[PDB]
Amino acid sequence: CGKTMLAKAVAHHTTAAFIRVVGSEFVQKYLGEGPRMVRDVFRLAKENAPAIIFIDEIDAIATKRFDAQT
Amino acid sequence: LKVVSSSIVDKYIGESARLIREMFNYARDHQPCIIFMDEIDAIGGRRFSEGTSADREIQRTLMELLNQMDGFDTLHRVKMIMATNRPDTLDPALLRP
Amino acid sequence: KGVLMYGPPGTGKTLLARACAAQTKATFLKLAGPQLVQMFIGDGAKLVRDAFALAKEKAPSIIFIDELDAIGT
Amino acid sequence: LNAKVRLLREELQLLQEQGSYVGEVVRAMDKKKVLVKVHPEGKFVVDVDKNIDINDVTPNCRVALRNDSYTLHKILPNKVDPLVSLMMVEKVPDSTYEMIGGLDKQIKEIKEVIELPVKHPELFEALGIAQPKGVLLYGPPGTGKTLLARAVAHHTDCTFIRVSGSELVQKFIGEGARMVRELFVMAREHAPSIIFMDEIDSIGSSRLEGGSGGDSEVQRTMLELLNQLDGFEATKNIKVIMATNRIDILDSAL
Amino acid sequence: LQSVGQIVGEVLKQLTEEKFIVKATNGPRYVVGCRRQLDKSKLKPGTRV
Amino acid sequence: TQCRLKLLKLERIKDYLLMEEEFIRNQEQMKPLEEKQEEERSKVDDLRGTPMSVGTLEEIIDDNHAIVSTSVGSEHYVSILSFVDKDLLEPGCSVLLNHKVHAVIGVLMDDTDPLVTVMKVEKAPQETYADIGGLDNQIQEIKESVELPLTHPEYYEEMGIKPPKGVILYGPPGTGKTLLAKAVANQTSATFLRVVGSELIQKYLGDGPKLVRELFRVAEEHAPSIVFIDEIDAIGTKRYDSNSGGEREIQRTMLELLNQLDGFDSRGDVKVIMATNRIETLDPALIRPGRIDRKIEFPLPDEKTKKRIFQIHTSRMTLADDVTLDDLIMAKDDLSGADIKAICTEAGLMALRERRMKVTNEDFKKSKENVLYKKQEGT
Amino acid sequence: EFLHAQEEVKRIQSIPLVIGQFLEAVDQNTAIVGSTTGSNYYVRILSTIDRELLKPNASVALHKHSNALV
Amino acid sequence: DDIQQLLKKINELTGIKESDTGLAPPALWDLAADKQTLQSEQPLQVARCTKIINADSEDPKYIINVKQFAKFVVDLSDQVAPTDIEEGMRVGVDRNKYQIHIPLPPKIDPTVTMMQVEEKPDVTYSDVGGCKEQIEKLREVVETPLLHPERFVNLGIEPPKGVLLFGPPGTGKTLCARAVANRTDACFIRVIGSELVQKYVGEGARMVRELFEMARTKKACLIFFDEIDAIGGARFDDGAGGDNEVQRTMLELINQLDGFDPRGNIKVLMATNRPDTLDPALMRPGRL
Ligand SMILES: Nc1ncnc2c1ncn2[C@@H]1O[C@H](COP(=O)(O)OP(=O)(O)OP(=O)(O)O)[C@@H](O)[C@H]1O
Ligand SMILES: Nc1ncnc2c1ncn2[C@@H]1O[C@H](COP(=O)(O)OP(=O)(O)OP(=O)(O)O)[C@@H](O)[C@H]1O
Ligand SMILES: Nc1ncnc2c1ncn2[C@@H]1O[C@H](COP(=O)(O)OP(=O)(O)OP(=O)(O)O)[C@@H](O)[C@H]1O
Ligand SMILES: Nc1ncnc2c1ncn2[C@@H]1O[C@H](COP(=O)(O)OP(=O)(O)OP(=O)(O)O)[C@@H](O)[C@H]1O
Ligand SMILES: Nc1ncnc2c1ncn2[C@@H]1O[C@H](COP(=O)(O)OP(=O)(O)O)[C@@H](O)[C@H]1O
Ligand SMILES: [Mg+2]
Ligand SMILES: [Mg+2]
Ligand SMILES: [Mg+2]
Ligand SMILES: [Mg+2]
Repeated sequence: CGKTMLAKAVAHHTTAAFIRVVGSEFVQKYLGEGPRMVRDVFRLAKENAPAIIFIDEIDAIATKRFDAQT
Repeated sequence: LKVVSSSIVDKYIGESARLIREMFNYARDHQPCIIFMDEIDAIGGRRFSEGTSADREIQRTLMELLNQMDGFDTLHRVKMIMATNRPDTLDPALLRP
Repeated sequence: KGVLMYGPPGTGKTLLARACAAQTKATFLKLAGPQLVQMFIGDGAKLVRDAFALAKEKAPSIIFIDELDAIGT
Repeated sequence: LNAKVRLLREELQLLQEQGSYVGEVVRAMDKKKVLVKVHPEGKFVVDVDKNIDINDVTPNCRVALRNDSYTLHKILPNKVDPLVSLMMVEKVPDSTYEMIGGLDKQIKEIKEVIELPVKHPELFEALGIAQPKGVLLYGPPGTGKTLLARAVAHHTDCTFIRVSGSELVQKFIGEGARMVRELFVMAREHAPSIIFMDEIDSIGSSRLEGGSGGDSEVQRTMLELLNQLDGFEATKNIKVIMATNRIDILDSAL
Repeated sequence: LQSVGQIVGEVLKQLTEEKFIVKATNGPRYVVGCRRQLDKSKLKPGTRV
Repeated sequence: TQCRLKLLKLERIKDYLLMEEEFIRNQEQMKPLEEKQEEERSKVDDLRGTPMSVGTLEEIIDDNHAIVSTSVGSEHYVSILSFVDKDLLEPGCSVLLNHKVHAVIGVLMDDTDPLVTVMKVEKAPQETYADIGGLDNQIQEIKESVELPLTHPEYYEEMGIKPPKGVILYGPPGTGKTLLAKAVANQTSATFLRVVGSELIQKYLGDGPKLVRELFRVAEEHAPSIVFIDEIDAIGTKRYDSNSGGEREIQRTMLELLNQLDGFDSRGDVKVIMATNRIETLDPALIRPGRIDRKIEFPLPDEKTKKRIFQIHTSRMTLADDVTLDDLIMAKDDLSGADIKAICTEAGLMALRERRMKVTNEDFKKSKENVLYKKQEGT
Repeated sequence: EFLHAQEEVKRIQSIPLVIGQFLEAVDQNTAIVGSTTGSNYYVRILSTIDRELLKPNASVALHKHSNALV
Repeated sequence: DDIQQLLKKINELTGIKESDTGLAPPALWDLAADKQTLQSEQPLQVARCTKIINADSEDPKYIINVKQFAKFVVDLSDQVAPTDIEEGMRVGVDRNKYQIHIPLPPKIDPTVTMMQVEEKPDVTYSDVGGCKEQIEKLREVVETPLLHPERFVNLGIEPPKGVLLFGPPGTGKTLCARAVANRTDACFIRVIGSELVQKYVGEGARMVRELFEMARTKKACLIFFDEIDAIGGARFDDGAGGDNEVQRTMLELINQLDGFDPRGNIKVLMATNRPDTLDPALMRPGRL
């Protein structure tokens, strides 16, 4: 419909910091490095206020199910 | 690039997203470029919203692929030809005009 | 490229590949259908690719897959 | 001045020990040995330094740990309890009786059912009636069924546990299958407590099918388990509240 | 047999004029120094070293 | 009598033992025997070393060597050291390896189960039989199936007949199945496990049989035990979506229960008590004679029985004088001892809205009219 | 010589350092950090450091093999 | 009081508690453990061979795949003849110089399967009635070929392998097997139908696979699949992969009693009560 359409516009006129992250960049190979990757993107947004953070897809991040054994 | 979709799927704690992310990097530099993907059905399932870890694990690499086609970082001289024998199973957002 | 053998059970499908792989002497690669289903993503894909690559190193080879019902529809 | 500068010249040598691992005490042995779980690794049974009593060690508190011999160097300051934390991952934002208004009649009734049996248990033992546990609210979504429940627990002064089953809580609590009484293990430690449901179908009639009773497990057990749960029946501090939209649907067993 | 190997990482972000912040192959990030025979303009957040 | 004629010889056995130990300590190193033993035990904490790494015993090699898995999962063919009870070395057991040498110093710890804290109960259920009113047949076969064989195991042996193995309590809801369960948990002082029939369905496939396996194992470790299964219907009627494979996975869960309830594996001294109110929906093979032996049924109470129940909950109360117990009983009909206690409880509560202690004949009218709409509404 | 000691400290800040993440104070010079090696640590803090740039969730440097927050 | 003095002094001159042993013999064990520290090859870090580069060459090489999951080219043993260690074989190596030393004890994989082995129950063949063909059929095919294998090879036949027991519940399908279980005096490995239903895709099939790997080594076993209906199914397609998991485990069981695999000499009991459900390819002679 124009989700990524409209945020793409809002990222031209925003006249502020605009930190764009891909949904899956948050995962990665090295263990524990996910949490440290998150903390970073907020401590960077914090310093550079005013800022928009825009995650393109939250389907790998906040899913409803979790297998505790894997 | 001739890419059988069953080969870019491996088991290393979210490594299978790298090849898609990578396979695209490679294309941007050497552009012009064609990426062909044979039997896209391997990593282009539906969604599920109930499956096991194996399934939530391919659902990432797909979601990844789907953002390297139309996120912000628009593609320029890159062409991609998918091929399948069952396009009823493909995620509607991968078949989206 | 390859022949299928289908029919009722016990009619002698598995008996013909036994006899085939012992009378020809070529490189005959024994593989059963449920040995390819692994719990770790893609590992079952890797074993198939390895099988065919090990058949090219030893060529001319014969890969007899038993129980194609472990990879349904 | 001499003392100060003496410290700073000596410091450069103090900064050479390889540091210290922070594990957490799992549980103590008797031989002045403690079972400690080193964060990124496995577990180690270890000696304790003499200066820290074996009585200050307590299962679940955090401990330093020497970078070589692994003795209990010093007890760290930060105890870690999940029910204290988990509840902050549900963000159910507690309010006051000043916020729920236009109910009144309802407010006064739950006070006779939850406030009195917690505060004055002597009134039911004196009257000669058993304390009530199950309390079912119900009305169209967004009429303050949760808003009141949050409050009642705030003035009574009990821990408030939103139960939802989400796997996110099961990292804080334990293992799915056995996880029922496993909740009562955390309620009992912080008793008095009000375990709280949220019977779905506050969004549709697809929550009343395809599965056939999805959140009516969190109470056909909790409640069946809450007549004969350990020796807590003597002092009954653990109530339970569920809230639907339609009172006709409940499973007849409820 | 006299050569050795060098660890491949990336330049995450230049810090001062001489200290960089590079990430290893796995994770262990470092504040590191650098050969003064390198064009400090090519090192920039993103490149491999 | 004879028992001290036995003592007079037991002591001599010990006095002799004292001769040997008292002389061989001083022959050892002119010191007490526990002081030489303590020289050794401190020296064993030199061997043992500190720290002690927990691990997993994967397999034993007869040669007093064993392949263990440290935290990392790396396996090591180590040696089984001094001061180890090799009879505490089963697979899956936690062992104490040397942090440095990696050799099993032993399983010197009481490895815990968090499933027994759920299944077992350290109860004191107030309700004893004598608080179960007027259901008296029910109160007994049970005693002949559970409590009596533990009190008087000489009757069954003298007759020459095995005691009956398991019971099913079944009837209309409310009649007193779980109340009988409370009664017998109280008394027998066997370890009393309790699992609701619903808890035998959980999200992930396959766990059904696994939870069922580990429930009996717990009850076997603690024999003599009682394993009550409250509402075994819920396994086979209500479902929850969470489970995969649907009804087929429900079956394999049941087939596991069904085996480890009879099966092949030579168990013993674990009574079983299955409550239910839908008995007609149970796989017969589950309740096959020789799997469960006695099917007590709980009919709705009579009229004179229904009066002993309504007379038992009111006993802790103070009723006003205008209360006629016999008018409120007959007023309604087809009451379960759950409905009776529900009318008593409500009315007593109406007295607590007024700040009194006399349940009046009108408190019971309001109550009886709020449990009847309760039974009439929400049906 | 107070100045000398401040010039003499420096050596501990010798490159190369291991970036880690500060977690919380303990005493008036000891804190809990977490290397990007995965582990946690309870280390001395180097005297003479802006004591309260330290808190939020700030990036810090630890001294390779001793882990001192320098 | 005096028997209590007995226990008092017993403890005063032995003393045990939450201590790992009885402490009576292990005091000398201690002095053998000081020889276990000198045992420097120990600890030995365990790995598995995967590929022998050279064998006829003067210098055999191997490719060890250890548990840190990095792979090494290594030397041969420092004494053990290089004929003993083939590829696949699990083998222990030294941790300093990854030198292969001690061949194993392979197929660790058996962890759950370990526990299926049996320790003789308490029922005998007299405690069973209806001793017609019923029990004389079964002895004939499962007990007699293991006690007197000379009379089947002199005639020149080969007795039949598997035996299916089926009947209404409570008619002695298990009893008649509790029976043969002890009197047979040959390795007895019963699996409970439901314990082969696992959580992860094709873990069930692994279970079966490991089960026969273990039974082929131990020369002459019984396997007694009790109450197979789980993993006893019958192939069928409909909808979304119904029982596709369990079904595939069965194909593995089928496949290992009839594939190419000659197989050692292991008999197999299967006691259902619902034979109507078993897959035809599981039921026909030459497997049952
Ligand atoms: N209102 C509109 N006006 C003009 N063009 C539109 C409009 N909506 C969508 N488009 C066009 O259609 C495309 C689809 O929109 P967009 O790419 O933002 O999809 P999206 O909603 O981000 O999809 P996804 O769900 O895959 O993230 C745009 O790239 C743009 O070309
Ligand atoms: N045509 C035949 N001639 C001689 N013997 C036969 C013949 N067919 C079957 N047999 C005998 O029957 C046995 C079983 O046949 P076989 O194992 O080949 O069945 P299959 O069709 O491979 O099994 P499935 O359909 O169950 O995978 C053989 O071991 C063989 O001794
Ligand atoms: N025959 C009875 N005599 C005395 N009290 C009774 C009787 N029947 C029921 N009660 C009272 O009702 C309460 C609940 O009854 P109980 O738990 O026995 O119901 P149930 O038959 O187990 O119901 P369900 O089918 O839901 O399990 C008991 O705690 C008890 O006080
Ligand atoms: N022929 C028999 N002789 C003596 N006892 C028998 C006989 N048949 C059955 N029984 C009795 O039945 C009891 C249970 O039988 P068993 O469990 O072996 O039946 P089953 O076929 O295994 O049933 P299920 O399908 O429920 O496992 C035995 O303990 C035994 O006492
Ligand atoms: N009686 C009330 N007084 C004040 N706010 C109310 C009232 N009823 C509803 N609300 C508002 O609506 C929100 C949702 O109501 P609530 O009952 O908590 O949700 P639910 O639909 O789950 O019952 C409340 O958090 C509150 O902001
Ligand atoms: Mg988009
Ligand atoms: Mg065949
Ligand atoms: Mg009940
Ligand atoms: Mg049986």
